[PDB]
Amino acid sequence: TTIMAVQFDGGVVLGADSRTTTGSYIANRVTDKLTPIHDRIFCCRSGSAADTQAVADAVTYQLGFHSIELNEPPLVHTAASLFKEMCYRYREDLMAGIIIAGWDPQEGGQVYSVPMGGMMVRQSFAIGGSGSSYIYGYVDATYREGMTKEECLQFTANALALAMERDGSSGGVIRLAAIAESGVERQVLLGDQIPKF
Amino acid sequence: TTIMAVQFDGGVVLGADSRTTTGSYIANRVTDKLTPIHDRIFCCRSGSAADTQAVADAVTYQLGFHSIELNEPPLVHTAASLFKEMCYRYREDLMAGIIIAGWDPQEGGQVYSVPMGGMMVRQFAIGGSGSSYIYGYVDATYREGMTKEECLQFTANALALAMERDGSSGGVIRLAAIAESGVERQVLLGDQIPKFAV
Amino acid sequence: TQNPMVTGTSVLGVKFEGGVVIAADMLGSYGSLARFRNISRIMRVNNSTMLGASGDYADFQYLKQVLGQMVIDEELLGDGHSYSPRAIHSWLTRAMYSRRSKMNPLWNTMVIGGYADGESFLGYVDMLGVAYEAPSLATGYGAYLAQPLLREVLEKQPVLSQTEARDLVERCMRVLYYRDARSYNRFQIATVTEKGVEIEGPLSTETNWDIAHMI
Amino acid sequence: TTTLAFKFRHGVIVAADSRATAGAYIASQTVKKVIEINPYLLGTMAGGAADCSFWERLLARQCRIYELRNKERISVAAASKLLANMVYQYKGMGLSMGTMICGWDKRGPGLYYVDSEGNRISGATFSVGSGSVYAYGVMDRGYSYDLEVEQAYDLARRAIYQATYRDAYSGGAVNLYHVREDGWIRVSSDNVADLHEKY
Amino acid sequence: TTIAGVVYKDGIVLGADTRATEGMVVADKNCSKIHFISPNIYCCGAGTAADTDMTTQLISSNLELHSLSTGRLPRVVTANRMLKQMLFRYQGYIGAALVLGGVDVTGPHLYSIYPHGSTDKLPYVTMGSGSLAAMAVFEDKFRPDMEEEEAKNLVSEAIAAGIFNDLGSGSNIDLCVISKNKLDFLRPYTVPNKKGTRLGRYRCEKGTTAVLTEKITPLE
Amino acid sequence: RFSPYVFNGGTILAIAGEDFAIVASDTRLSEGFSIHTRDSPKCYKLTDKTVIGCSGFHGDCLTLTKIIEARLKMYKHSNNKAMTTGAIAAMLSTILYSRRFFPYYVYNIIGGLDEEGKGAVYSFDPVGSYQRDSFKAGGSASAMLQPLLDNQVGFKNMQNVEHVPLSLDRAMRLVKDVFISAAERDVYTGDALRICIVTKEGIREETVSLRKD
Amino acid sequence: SIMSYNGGAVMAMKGKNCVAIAADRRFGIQAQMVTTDFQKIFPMGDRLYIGLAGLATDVQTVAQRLKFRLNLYELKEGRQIKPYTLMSMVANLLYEKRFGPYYTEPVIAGLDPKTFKPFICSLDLIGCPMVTDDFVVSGTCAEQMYGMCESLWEPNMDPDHLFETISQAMLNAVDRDAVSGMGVIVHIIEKDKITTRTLKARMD
Amino acid sequence: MEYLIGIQGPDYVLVASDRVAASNIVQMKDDHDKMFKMSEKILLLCVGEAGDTVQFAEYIQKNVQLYKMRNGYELSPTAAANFTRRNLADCLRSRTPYHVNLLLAGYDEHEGPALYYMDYLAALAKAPFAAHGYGAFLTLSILDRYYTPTISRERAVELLRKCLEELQKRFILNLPTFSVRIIDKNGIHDLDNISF
Amino acid sequence: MEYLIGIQGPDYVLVASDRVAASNIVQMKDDHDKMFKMSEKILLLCVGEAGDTVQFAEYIQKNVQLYKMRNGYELSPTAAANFTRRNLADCLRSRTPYHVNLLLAGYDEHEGPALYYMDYLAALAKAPFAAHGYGAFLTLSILDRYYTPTISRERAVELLRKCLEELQKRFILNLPTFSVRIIDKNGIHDLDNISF
Ligand SMILES: [Cl-]
Ligand SMILES: [Cl-]
Ligand SMILES: [Cl-]
Ligand SMILES: [Cl-]
Ligand SMILES: [Cl-]
Ligand SMILES: [Cl-]
Ligand SMILES: [Cl-]
Ligand SMILES: [Cl-]
Ligand SMILES: [Cl-]
Ligand SMILES: [Cl-]
Ligand SMILES: [Cl-]
Ligand SMILES: [Cl-]
Ligand SMILES: [Cl-]
Ligand SMILES: [Cl-]
Ligand SMILES: [Cl-]
Ligand SMILES: [Cl-]
Ligand SMILES: [Cl-]
Ligand SMILES: [Cl-]
Ligand SMILES: [Cl-]
Ligand SMILES: [Cl-]
Ligand SMILES: [Cl-]
Ligand SMILES: [K+]
Ligand SMILES: [K+]
Ligand SMILES: [K+]
Ligand SMILES: [Mg+2]
Ligand SMILES: [Mg+2]
Ligand SMILES: [Mg+2]
Ligand SMILES: [Mg+2]
Ligand SMILES: [Mg+2]
Ligand SMILES: [Mg+2]
Ligand SMILES: [Mg+2]
Repeated sequence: TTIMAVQFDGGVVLGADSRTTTGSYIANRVTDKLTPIHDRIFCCRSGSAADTQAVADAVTYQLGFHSIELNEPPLVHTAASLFKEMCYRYREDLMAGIIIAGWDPQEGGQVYSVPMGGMMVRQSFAIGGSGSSYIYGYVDATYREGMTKEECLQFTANALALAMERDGSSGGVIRLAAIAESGVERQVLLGDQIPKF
Repeated sequence: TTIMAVQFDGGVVLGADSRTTTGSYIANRVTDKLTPIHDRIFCCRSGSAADTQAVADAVTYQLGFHSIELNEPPLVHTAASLFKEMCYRYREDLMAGIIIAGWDPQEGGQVYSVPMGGMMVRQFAIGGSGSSYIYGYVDATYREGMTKEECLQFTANALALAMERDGSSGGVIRLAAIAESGVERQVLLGDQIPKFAV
Repeated sequence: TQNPMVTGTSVLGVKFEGGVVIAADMLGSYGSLARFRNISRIMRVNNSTMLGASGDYADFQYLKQVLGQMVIDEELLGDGHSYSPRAIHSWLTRAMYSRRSKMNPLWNTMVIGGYADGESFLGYVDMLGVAYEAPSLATGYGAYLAQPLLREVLEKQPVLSQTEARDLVERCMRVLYYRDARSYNRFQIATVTEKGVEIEGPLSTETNWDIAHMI
Repeated sequence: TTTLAFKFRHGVIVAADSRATAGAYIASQTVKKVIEINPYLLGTMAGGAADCSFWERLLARQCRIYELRNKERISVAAASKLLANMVYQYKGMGLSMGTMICGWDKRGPGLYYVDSEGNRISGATFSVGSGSVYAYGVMDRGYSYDLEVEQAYDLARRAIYQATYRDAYSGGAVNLYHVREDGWIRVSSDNVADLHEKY
Repeated sequence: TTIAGVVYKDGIVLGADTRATEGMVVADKNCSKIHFISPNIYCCGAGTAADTDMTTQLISSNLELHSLSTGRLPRVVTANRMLKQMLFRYQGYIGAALVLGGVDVTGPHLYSIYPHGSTDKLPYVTMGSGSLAAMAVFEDKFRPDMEEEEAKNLVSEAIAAGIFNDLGSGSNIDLCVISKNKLDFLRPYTVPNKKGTRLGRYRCEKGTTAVLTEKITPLE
Repeated sequence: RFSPYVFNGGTILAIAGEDFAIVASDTRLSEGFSIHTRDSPKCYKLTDKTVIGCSGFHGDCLTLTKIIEARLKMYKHSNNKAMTTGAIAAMLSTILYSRRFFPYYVYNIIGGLDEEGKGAVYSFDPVGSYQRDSFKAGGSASAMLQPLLDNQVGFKNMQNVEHVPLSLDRAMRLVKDVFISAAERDVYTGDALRICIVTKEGIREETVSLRKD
Repeated sequence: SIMSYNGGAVMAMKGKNCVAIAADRRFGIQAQMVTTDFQKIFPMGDRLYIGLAGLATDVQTVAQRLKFRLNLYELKEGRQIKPYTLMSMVANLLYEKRFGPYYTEPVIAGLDPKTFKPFICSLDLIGCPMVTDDFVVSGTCAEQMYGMCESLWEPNMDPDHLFETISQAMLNAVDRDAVSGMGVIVHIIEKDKITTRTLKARMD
Repeated sequence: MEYLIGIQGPDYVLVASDRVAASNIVQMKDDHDKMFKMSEKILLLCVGEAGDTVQFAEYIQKNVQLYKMRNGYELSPTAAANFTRRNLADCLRSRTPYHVNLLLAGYDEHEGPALYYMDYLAALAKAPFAAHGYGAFLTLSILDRYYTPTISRERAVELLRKCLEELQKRFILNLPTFSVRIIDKNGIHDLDNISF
Repeated sequence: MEYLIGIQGPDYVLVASDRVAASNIVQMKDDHDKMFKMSEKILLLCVGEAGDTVQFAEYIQKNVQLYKMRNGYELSPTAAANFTRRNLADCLRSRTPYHVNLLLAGYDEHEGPALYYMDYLAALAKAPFAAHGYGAFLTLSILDRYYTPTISRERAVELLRKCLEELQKRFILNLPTFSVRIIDKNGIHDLDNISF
C-alpha cells in the first residue's frame, strides 16, 4: 500500500494504489483505499483491511450523528480526533495507519496523519503504507509551498507511480480525489495514464 | 549507510555518507566508506564494517598481485568478479553490500553492484540502509547522457535526501570522480550539503 | 544458501511441434522490493538446451558459471558428442540433490527446455532434487496461476504450433503480472528448435484495468 | 511388542508376538521377532525393527568369523558383549534396541539382556517390549527352574498371550523356541485368535 | 474448496465444487457449499465448515427477521455489514471465508468476505485452496456485461480449474444464477468426476460372519 | 529453517502369485495441494524378473533407484550373474540402513520371481527393516488398500469359504478395484494406474485410467 | 493426538428400508486396554441411534447431555424426533463448545418415525453435519474403514446383506488398528424390529 | 505412585490400596488410608495429585451423606458412580480440574456387588476387576490369568496376595503394606493388612 | 537409583552395594554386582548411566591388571584412585564423557586401608566413610552419628546394617539385598549378603 494526501489553497488531494495482497498473492487489484467519512472528509487506509474498514465505519457513524446534533458540517480536525481516539485506545489490537484529509468552512483544506500507535499530527502533505519508504526522498525534493490543485494531482500521481514501481505490496491503478468547498472529484489513473519514468 | 555510484561518458562518480553506528550511538561520524582497490578502481562499503574492510583488503591484495603478473591496469569487471567470488563463497558468514566502480582502458567507466548473497550486476547503483528512501528520487531524476558535473550533483542530492531520513546515515558526503586522468576526491560538509525545506 | 536474498519468481515452459518455449520476467526482488529490474533469468546452455531459474539469483549465476564451463570443456574435445537436454537435466538433478544432502541447498527451481533428435524436452528440477518431465511446467506462483491454464489448453489440443504456444505463454505472463506481487511487466521468451536457441526481450504485456470502474 | 526368555533345567525358552505398528496402524502381524543368529544362538527383536535386525545380523557375521578363526563356537557371554560393544559407540544417536541373547555353552544355558542404552545383564528370566510388564506378571507367578518342558512351553505361550490381550502394540501370533544343548528348535506358532479359543 | 462468483449483465453467478476433506482424505463427495441467505441473496463458503454453516444460518435468520419487519426484500449490503461486523468482533477466530452475491432494488452485487472481517465489492471473486486456479480463468476470460450462458460457462470453467489442479477440490460443479426475474439453483451443474465400475463382486452369503450373541427386539 | 524433505505422494501395491508377481502404482506426483505431473510411475524394472515400487520423497526415490541400478551392474561384473530377487531385497536393506542417521524418506516394495519361479514380495520401512510378504500395500493409501487385501486374498474374518489359489485374473481385478476405491478417498491417489505383471515370459505392463480430480 | 487417546471406531451404513450401525468395544488408555464392553452406541428413540467415537469421557458426556435435551423435546412436542432434527440438535450442542470442544465425532443412524425412510449422517467435533446415502465412518481407523466401505458397499442391500457388509467392513478395518477392536457390536434397524449382534472378533 | 485394586465376586467386592504417603525420596507415612466410606455399602478409593485427592473425595462423601439425610435412604453404587463422574467431568474444563483416579466399590441390595473404574478425564467403566497406579501394569495380567466371575472371597484374597507379591518382586517402589476391605450385604468389613 | 557405601576401619575397609538393576518401573535383576576387582586388595564400586558404568570400570580394570603384568607388582590404592581420576577428568570435556560415580576401596601394605570418593565431574576425596546414590541422603547422618576411627569390623557391619535398615524404612525405592565385602592385609573377602 501507498497512500498520500496534499493540502493546497482551498482544499486537499488524496491518492492511493489499489493492491491488496495475501503474502505475495494479489487478492484484489482494484481496491478502493480512499473511504468517504462525510461530505468533504475522506480517509486513506493502510495496514489491516479488517481494522481500517471497521474503524472507518465506526467513525462515519460517530461523525454523522455528531453532525446532525450540531446541525453544521463537521470539522476535519474532529474527524481526525475521532480516528485518533480509537486508534490510540486500541493500539494493541489494531494495525492501522490512517490519513484524514478534507475541507471545512472554518479551517479550509487539512491533512492529518494518524500512524500506528494513534498519535495525531497535521501536515502540509502526508504519506503512508509500506510503499511510502521509497518516496520520502522524492516528496522532500519535489514538494513546493503554494502548489495549485492541478500540481497537487500531478505531484500525487508521480509519487504514487514511483512507489508502485518499487514496492511489491503496491500497484494496480491510482485512485485520486480532490476535495474543495464545491465538492469531491474522483478519478482513476490506469495503464498509460500512470506516469512512467 | 547510503552508498551510490553513477557512470558517465569517460568515468564514474562515487558517493557515501560518513556515519558508523553501534545501535543508535555514532561511533565514527567521519567514516571513509569509499575504499581504493587500485589506481582507478574503488568500492563503496555497506553492512558490517569488519566484513567489508576484511574483504576489501583481501581483494586489493588479489588484484594487486594479478595486475603485476599481467603487467597491465586491471579491468573493473575483474575487481567486481573478485568481490563476487568472496561475497558469494562466504555469503553465510558475511554481511556486506558492495558497489564497485572505476575506469579501465578497455570498457571505460563501469558500476557493479555486489549485494548481500554475492550476485553481481552491472548498472547507477545505490546501497545501504539509507537507499530505501531515495529509490523514488533516483528513478525520477536519472537521465541518460549526464555529464560528470551533473553526476556529482545527482549523487550529492540523493545522498543528502537519504541522510535526512535515515537515522543510520549522516555526517559528511564523500565524493570521488574516476576517469582516465585519475581520481578526484572531495567532501561536502555543513552548508555545502544540499538543503531541502521541511 | 540458508537464506535467499535477491530472488526471481515464476518460470513457464510448454512443448510445441518442433520445439519448446520458456518465459521469465527480468526482475530480481529483494524481499518485497523490486530491486534489479533488468536481469536475465534464462540461459542458453548449448545449441539444443536452455534453462530458466526461479529463486536465489546468486545461486543461479553460480550454476550458469559451472554449467557454462562444462559445455566449454566438452566443445574443446570436438569429438562429435554433445550433452543432450536430458543429460543436462540429469546432471542438474544430481547437483541439486547433492547440495540438499549436504544441508547446503542451491535455492532454485529450474525449467530445462530442449530439442534433440526431433524430440521436445521439458524438465523440472527443484532445490531438493525433485525432478520430472511434463508437456508444460510453471514454477512458483506460476504453479497455481499459469499451470491450470496451460494444462487446460493441452487437454483440448495436445499438439500446439509455435505461434499457438507463444500466444498461450503471453496470456499466462499477463495473468502472473496481475496476480503475483513479485512479478514485473518486462519478460524474456526463449525458444529452442532445430535451428537452435533464440532469446527474445525485453517483452511487455498489454493490460486491462476496466474492472476498476466496477466497484 | 512382547518378547520373553527364561533359563530352566532343560535350557532356555524364547517367545515373542508378531505385531509391527507404525503409529496406531498395524503394518504387519507376521514379523519374526526371534532372530536366528546361529544354530546355537537366538536373539530377540524389540524397539526399532531395523535396529535389531541389522545389528544382530552383524553379530551373526562376527560370531561366524570368530568360529572360523578360533575353531570353536562363541560363548553367550562373549556374543552378548560383542553386541553391547557395537551399539555403545552409538549411544544418544537414537538407536532403539532391546534384545535377549540366548544360548547353551560350556557354562550351560545362557541368557543376557542387551539394549541400546548400554545395558548388558545376565539373568534367569527377562521380558522386553511395550508388553513386557504384562508378561512379567504371568511369567513370574508360573516360573520355576525345575519346570517340565511342556510346562515351560505353556507358561511362555500364556505369558505372551496375556500381553497381547492388554497391550495394543502386541498381537498376531505367538512364536516359541527352545534352546537345547545341541542347538535350538522351533517349537510352535499359534495365532492369538486360536489361543483365545483354547484358553 | 473452489468457490467463485461473477457479476453478469443481468445478475450474479455463484459456483462451487462439492468436495470436503478431513486432513488429506475425502470425507464428503457431495458437499453443498452454496448457502441460502434470502430468496435474492446466496453465499458460497470456504474455510472452517462448521463456521461457515453456522455464520450464514445466523445472518440468514437475522435477515428474515429484518425483512418480516420492513416488508421489503433484503439488500446485499445488509448481509455484508452483518457478516463483517460479527466476523470482526471474533477477530478471525470464526474461519468463515464467503462469496456473497445477490440482486436487490439497486441491482446485482458481489462481495468477498474474509475471516478477520474485511470485505471487497468486486465484479468477480474466488476463495478456497483452489482460488488461484479459478482466478487464472477469470483473469484470462472475464468480460463485463456477459450474457447468462457465457457467465455460467466462465464460472464452471473456473471451478473446474480448481477441481483438477487443487488436491483440496473435486467432484461436482454447483451453480447458482440470480437475476431480477429468476433464481436457478443448479445442483449439480456438471459431474466431471465419476467412480470407475467394479470388476469383481464381493456379495457375501449369510453365515460368512461369525456371530457370538444375537438379540431381536420387535417394534410397534 | 531449511527442510531437506517433502512428501510427494503415491501408492504402491504388490501381490505374489504361484507363478507370477504384480507390482502396481498410481501415476500422480504431488506437492502440497498441487499436482506436479499426472504421468509419474513409481515402478522401476531392475531385472527380467524383479520390479521395485517406490513412494515418498521423490528426490530420494530417484537417487535410490539410480544407486540400485549401479549396484546391480557392479554385482553382475564381479559375480558373473544377475542378482536374484532375494539378493536385491537383502542388499536394499543395507543401502537404506547406511542412511540410518539421515534416512531416505521412501517406502519400497519389491515384486518378482524367486529362484523356483514362484512369486515373491518384499516390503521395507525407510531404514531397511524388511520381510517377505504374500501381498502388501505401501505409501499414501496403504491403510485403505491393506484391509481389503487381508479380507479378499488372506480370507480374514470369513467363515465357510474355500481357500482357493489366487489366479492372475482375480488378482488383476482386485488390484484395479482397490485403486479405484483409494482414488475416491485419498487426495494423493489418481490419474492412472500402472500394473506390472512379472512371469517367466517376462514383464508386461497395463495401464488403467483413474479420477483426475 | 487427543482423539486417539482412548481409540475407537464407529460406522453407519444405509440399506433398502433399513440402516445399520456398528462400534468396537474397547475402552483403553493409550496402549492399555481397561475394559472390552464399552458402550459407544446409544438409543435416541425406537428406530434412531447415535454412535460416538473419540475421548471416552466426552462420548459419555455428549450421550447424556443429548438425552437430556431430547427427553425435554419429546415431552414438549409430544412426538418422536425426526433423524434430521436430531442431527441439528447435536450440531447445536457441539457448536456451543466451539472454542473448547467435546472430543467426539458422532454418527447417526435411524428410520424416519413416520415414513421409515433410512437416514445416516456424521458430524465433526464442532458440529458440522454431513448427510450421505451410502456410509459414514468415525474413529482412529477412518482410512481403513473408508477402504472397506468403498469396496464392499452396494445400494439397496437387504437386512441380511447389509449385516454382512458392515460386519466385514468393521472387522477387517479394526484389525489394522492397534487401538481399535476387542470386539464389534452391530445394530440393524428395521421398520418392525431391531437386531443386535456381537461378532466373533480378534481380542488383540 | 499409589496402588489401587478391586476384585468383584458373586456377592462381594474386595478392595486394597497401599499405605504409603511419599514425598521426594522418603516415605512420610506407612499407615496411610486411601479409602473413603461414602455410605454403609460404598467405598471410594482415590489417588492422584496432592490436595485434589482428599478435596474431591471428601466433597463426594459429604454429598452422598447429604443425599441420605435428605431422602431417608442411600444412593445406589451406580447412582453414586455417575454422580462422581458428573462432578469430575463438569470440572474438567473449568478453572478447578481435579487430577484424581478412582475406584468405586459397592453392594446394592437389588443389583448385587459393583466395581467402577474412573480416570482423571472422568471416563467411567464397570469392571469385574480393576487397578490404578504403575503397579497396575504388573498386576492386571495376573488378574486376567486367574480371575473367574464365581471366585470365592477366600480365593480373591489369595489372588490379591499374588498381585501384591508381584509388586514386592518386580516393582521398583517400596510398597510394604496394604489396606484390605470387603463389601457385601452386611456392609464394609476391615480385613487384616497384608504386610511384607 | 543405585546405592554404594564404604566404611574405613583401622586395618580394613568395608564396602556394600545394592543388587538391583532397574529399568523403568521394573527390577530386571536382583543379584546384580556393582563391584569390580582391580587387584588383590582393590575394589572399584561404580554406579551411574547405563553403558558408561561397565565400559569405564572394565577399562580401568584391564589397565590396572596390565600395570601388574608389566611391572611385576600392583598399583597402590592411592595410585589407582588417581589413575581413575585422570582418565575421568580427561574425558570430561571430550566427545566421550563417562557419567559414573565411584568408590575405590583398598589396602596398602605400607599405608594401611583407604577409601576414595569420586563423582562424575572427577573430584577425588579421601574419606573415612562415604556413600553414593539417593540412599546416601538418608544414611550419611547415621554414619556421622555412630562412626569412630577405631571402629572394629564387627561394629562396622552392624553400623552398615543400621544404614541398610534405614533404607528399608524410609527410602521410597525397593532395595531388598546388598553385596558386602571387606578388604584387609589378606585381600578381598566376600561376606554374607544383607537381605530383607
Ligand atoms: Cl481495503
Ligand atoms: Cl454510518
Ligand atoms: Cl503507520
Ligand atoms: Cl501510515
Ligand atoms: Cl501498508
Ligand atoms: Cl495490483
Ligand atoms: Cl594489499
Ligand atoms: Cl545488499
Ligand atoms: Cl547494498
Ligand atoms: Cl547499511
Ligand atoms: Cl554522522
Ligand atoms: Cl538490473
Ligand atoms: Cl544465455
Ligand atoms: Cl509369525
Ligand atoms: Cl573374531
Ligand atoms: Cl550380569
Ligand atoms: Cl517394543
Ligand atoms: Cl501356563
Ligand atoms: Cl458495507
Ligand atoms: Cl478452503
Ligand atoms: Cl447440556
Ligand atoms: K509493484
Ligand atoms: K540522519
Ligand atoms: K483422488
Ligand atoms: Mg562475521
Ligand atoms: Mg494387543
Ligand atoms: Mg485484529
Ligand atoms: Mg482436485
Ligand atoms: Mg484392532
Ligand atoms: Mg489444580
Ligand atoms: Mg555419552
